[PDB]
Amino acid sequence: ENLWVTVYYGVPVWKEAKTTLFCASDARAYEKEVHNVWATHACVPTDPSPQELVLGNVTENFNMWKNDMVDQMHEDIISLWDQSLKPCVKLTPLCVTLICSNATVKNGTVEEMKNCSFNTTTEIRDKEKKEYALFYKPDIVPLSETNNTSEYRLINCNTSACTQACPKVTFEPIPIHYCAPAGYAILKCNDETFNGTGPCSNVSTVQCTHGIRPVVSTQLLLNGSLAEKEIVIRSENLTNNAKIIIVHLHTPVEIVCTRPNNNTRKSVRIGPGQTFYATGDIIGDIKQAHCNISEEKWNDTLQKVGIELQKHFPNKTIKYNQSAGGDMEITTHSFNCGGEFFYCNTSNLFNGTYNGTYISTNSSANSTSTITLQCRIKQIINMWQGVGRCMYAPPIAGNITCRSNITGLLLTRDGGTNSNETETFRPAGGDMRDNWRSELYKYKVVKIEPLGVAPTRCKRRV
Amino acid sequence: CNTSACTQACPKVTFEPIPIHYCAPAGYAILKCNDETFNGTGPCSNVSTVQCT
Amino acid sequence: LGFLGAAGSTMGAASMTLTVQARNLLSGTVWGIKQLQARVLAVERYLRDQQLLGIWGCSGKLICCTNVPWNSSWSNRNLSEIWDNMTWLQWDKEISNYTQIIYGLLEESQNQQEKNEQDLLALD
Amino acid sequence: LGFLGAAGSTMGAASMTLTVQARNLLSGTVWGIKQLQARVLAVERYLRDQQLLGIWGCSGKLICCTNVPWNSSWSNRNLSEIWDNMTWLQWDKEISNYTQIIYGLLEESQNQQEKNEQDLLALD
Amino acid sequence: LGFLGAAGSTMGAASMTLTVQARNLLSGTVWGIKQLQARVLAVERYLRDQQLLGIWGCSGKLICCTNVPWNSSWSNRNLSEIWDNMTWLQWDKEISNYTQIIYGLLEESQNQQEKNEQDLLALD
Ligand SMILES: *[C@@H]1O[C@H](CO)[C@@H](O[C@@H]2O[C@H](CO)[C@@H](O[C@@H]3O[C@H](CO)[C@@H](O)[C@H](O[C@H]4O[C@H](CO)[C@@H](O)[C@H](O)[C@@H]4O)[C@@H]3O)[C@H](O)[C@H]2NC(C)=O)[C@H](O)[C@H]1NC(C)=O
Ligand SMILES: *[C@@H]1O[C@H](CO)[C@@H](O[C@@H]2O[C@H](CO)[C@@H](O[C@@H]3O[C@H](CO)[C@@H](O)[C@H](O)[C@@H]3O)[C@H](O)[C@H]2NC(C)=O)[C@H](O)[C@H]1NC(C)=O
Repeated sequence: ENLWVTVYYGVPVWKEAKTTLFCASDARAYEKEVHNVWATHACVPTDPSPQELVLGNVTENFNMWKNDMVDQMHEDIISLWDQSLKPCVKLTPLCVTLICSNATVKNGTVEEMKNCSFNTTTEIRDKEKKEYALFYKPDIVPLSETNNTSEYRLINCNTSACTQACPKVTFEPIPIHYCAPAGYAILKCNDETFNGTGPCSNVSTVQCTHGIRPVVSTQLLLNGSLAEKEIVIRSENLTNNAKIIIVHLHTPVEIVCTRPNNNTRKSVRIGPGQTFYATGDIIGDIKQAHCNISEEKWNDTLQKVGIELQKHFPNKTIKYNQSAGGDMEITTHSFNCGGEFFYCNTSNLFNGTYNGTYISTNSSANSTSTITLQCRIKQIINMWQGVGRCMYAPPIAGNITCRSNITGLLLTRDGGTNSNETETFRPAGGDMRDNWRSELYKYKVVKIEPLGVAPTRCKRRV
Repeated sequence: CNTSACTQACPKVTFEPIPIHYCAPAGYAILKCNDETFNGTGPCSNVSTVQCT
Repeated sequence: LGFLGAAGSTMGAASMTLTVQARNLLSGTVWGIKQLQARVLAVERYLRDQQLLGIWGCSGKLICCTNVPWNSSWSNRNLSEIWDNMTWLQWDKEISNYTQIIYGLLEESQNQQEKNEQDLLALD
Repeated sequence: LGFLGAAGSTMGAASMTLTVQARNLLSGTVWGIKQLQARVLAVERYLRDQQLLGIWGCSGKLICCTNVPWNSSWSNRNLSEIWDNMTWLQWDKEISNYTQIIYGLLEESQNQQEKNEQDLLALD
Repeated sequence: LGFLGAAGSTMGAASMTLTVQARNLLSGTVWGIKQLQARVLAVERYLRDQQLLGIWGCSGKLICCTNVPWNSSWSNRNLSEIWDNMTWLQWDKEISNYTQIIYGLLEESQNQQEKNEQDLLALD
């Protein structure tokens, strides 16, 4: 009959809530220098401990498109890039005119670059000297309103002064571990069939999320994690066709890209105590950069995406098309190949249709054959807003290769047609949250509310 | 101008060696080897504690 | 059971191992002011519970009977249905509405009870 | 009465509602380092009183009788004149001079009383 | 004896004046973020001991018997040899290896003892 209220503390109770999260990184990165890189220079060393602990039974709900953790990651990456560009020279004298030789070819089919000449400051403020430096064509703009062929200028000096990235600090995607502070926790949707919303069946708790790679790409997702089961389609909505649709592959597709040209760095002094780096000469013959992808593997992968994508477009075809054109920074598969910012035309990849039946890898003329893409290269890189924008990527000598794995797609859909099944998909992208959201679909943060109340047969002794 | 751009020191700020006292924070302490024959290593014989060097 | 393994299990099971959760309010070393902000936030949040549980006379750690009776309208349940099958994690959701009056009672009752420790000691 | 409504009223009136003032050591969210400085200062200042009141054995919250007798030279007053008409706010001003000896006595008395809880427990 | 004057003297002598060391976790005002870091570190480090000693039921300040016995293999000594001649400063070095099991025992013993305060109060 008589029951008195008793207060419990240390209760297992929580709410999903907002908070800032630590960095964390593995110990091996800490052998390196200062400012090289943030994973060491701006982030706490952490063994991924305490280990994962599965919860025996939990009633839980999730939503990955409204998650604030990805917005926090966006803020961190942008504000950290702004910090990383601070200690380097901001160019500025290179707004001088460039007088560039008017080369003409019989459609050589290999981009020649433009060899330019201009004035630079010697070791005294007052005396000047002529210099030269080869520049990639897309970064060089003609100056005259008339039809002049002689004079040119850099693409910047109309928006802002670009800052050279110091070659001492690299761009490799060192993994980042996100750790919640004390009083909070991260609940991990351990379910294998989770599709981005609703309730999860199986949940675990982990102090520190494992292995997020800050790798940026527009259309294909490189070096990401792999799903445990079918090639799940994910989207915030499918009534709103403008909502970007993210595809997460089960097995990888190898991609290898390279720049055969043997460029050579040049050192151009710009005022006191700083240098401007550019391409001085090209050793050997001139050739074309690219990306190679296994052929039958991509065919099988794009049919496998079809058999899963078929269900939400039930009676209709899964037919693919190129991107819808536009800005080359949008349409092209843009990524960094270890120092050089490639921009690939993907039109060879997305061209075909599917009719609902799975097909084998045979017959094969020769399994070593590969589909090839053609890619350009820049040095003046405009990628993010509010970060001081344009950054001049320095040259890198020798030749390069960046063999990697394709593990996802970012796609977009056109409108309906004629009550007809040929509504087609297009690659697209550019909102970076979509890149990091593909890796954070598992996690969600909570705040522990460890104080609670309940009755029991116990008066106070007083 | 071969190395970097030098910076003039403002004459309003001086260079005199004003003494500095180093104080340990709360929870910490400094033990002072009060021995007169200590030679830079090994055990000390006489020790004191001081909040601020 | 660690940090949250007791969650979902019955309130009887979760009544033990409270010390494991109380011990888990430390973390981190700092880059930047964000992580320092996290540290100060955590310390203030912990002290808020510490000095609020203390006002109810519950300095005896973390299970503490009080003199306030349970108004059955809050739950309308027998002690078996509250405790034997339900879990804390959903019980907090169910009780979430009524907290203000409960906390006020738990404050005022000990506020008026403490003087009697003087009164029943001043006779000597 | 809230934060300071009990001020000016008699010490008898202000003896109650102490919990309203103890609960009022939280505030703020931060722009810049000034507000964070304020937060850390507040936390340290609170813990100063908390860990100092505890050393006198007064873990029973916030009214706590002690064995030390009152030296009448400090006030030279009867319990009616101290309590029935005066207010705490001026009483602190009146008593402001003598505090060091009082605090030393409260420290040492509990420092020597604590061992006797071992001594009258070791007989078994 | 102040901050560390009792160091080196016997453990019996150092058993007194614990209040002098407990009162010495306060210092500093700040230039730059380094000193602010020092303040926050000190506060967290103090609260770690405060909230860990409390879980063992030792809310009675800073000397606190408990129910767990001495496993003689840890020291293999009589109470005279532990106490009458040895000093705390070397005793910590000697005992430094065995701390984890001791802390686990001190946690679990109070974790299981606390419910009996309900059980021997629910009869009424
Ligand atoms: C890219 O274009 C730049 C200029 O736009 C060009 O740089 C110039 O190259 C020439 C040739 O190497 C340099 O001039 C040489 O200087 C040496 C110094 O020892 C002289 O011996 C050379 O004299 C011979 O060659 C001349 C023709 O170049 C003859 O006229 C002369 O009679 C001699 O036979 C020659 O003068 C010049 O200094 C640079 N200019 C700058 C600014 O650096 C570069 O070669 C082009 N690169 C490519 C890959 O197209
Ligand atoms: C610069 O160009 C040279 C030649 O054009 C590149 O050499 C090639 O590098 C690749 C790297 O993967 C070599 O791959 C081989 O892989 C097999 C496994 O399939 C492995 O067993 C071999 O030991 C080898 O690593 C390839 O053999 C090699 N040569 C050729 C003709 O392709 C070089 O990689 C380029 N440098 C950079 C920095 O990109």
